[PDB]
Amino acid sequence: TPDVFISYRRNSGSQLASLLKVHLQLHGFSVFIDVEKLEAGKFEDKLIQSVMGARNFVLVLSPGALDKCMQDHDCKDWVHKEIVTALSCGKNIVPIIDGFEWPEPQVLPEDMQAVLTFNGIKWSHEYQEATIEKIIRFLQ
Ligand SMILES: Nc1ncnc2c1ncn2[C@@H]1O[C@H](COP(=O)(O)OP(=O)(O)OC[C@H]2O[C@@H]([n+]3ccc4c(I)cccc4c3)[C@H](O)[C@@H]2O)[C@@H](O)[C@H]1O
Repeated sequence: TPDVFISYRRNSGSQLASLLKVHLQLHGFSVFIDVEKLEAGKFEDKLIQSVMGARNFVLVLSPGALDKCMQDHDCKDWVHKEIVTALSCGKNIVPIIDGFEWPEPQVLPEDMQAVLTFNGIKWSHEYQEATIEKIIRFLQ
């Protein structure tokens, strides 16, 4: 079962999410990203189970990636759902910052405000190898 779950906003972070997957697999990690490992069945159950199964939760914070979480108090947004699962389960959450603006916590639903308290890694286009090396040091 995967060591690492990658959560991302499809319309803005898909390329970086894919790049992270490639690098982490090259360094020996088993990685869940939906387009490679989400298979048949009711995707709500399968996605939550896949977050639960992975020790590490890598969150791709592209610009505006949490915008659709705002006021989503019924937890219908999928990045919101994945984050709440990771927080509840006490996962090793590793945010990756790629143009993300740090919001005031009160714009987010209470059940995910804690995601902002985890130390995030800045994605450097100029120093990608060093960024990847730092991500690997953060993983368990
Ligand atoms: N039965 C169906 N089969 C195939 N495609 C269906 C569908 N029903 C609806 N769509 C299509 O999917 C789109 C909504 O997905 P997107 O808007 O792009 O997602 P987001 O960027 O918000 O979230 C991305 C984050 O949530 C996770 N994720 C993974 C899989 C998901 C699936 I599968 C459906 C919906 C959300 C998902 C979210 C993923 O692991 C990542 O971390 C709609 O427009 C439909 O065209």
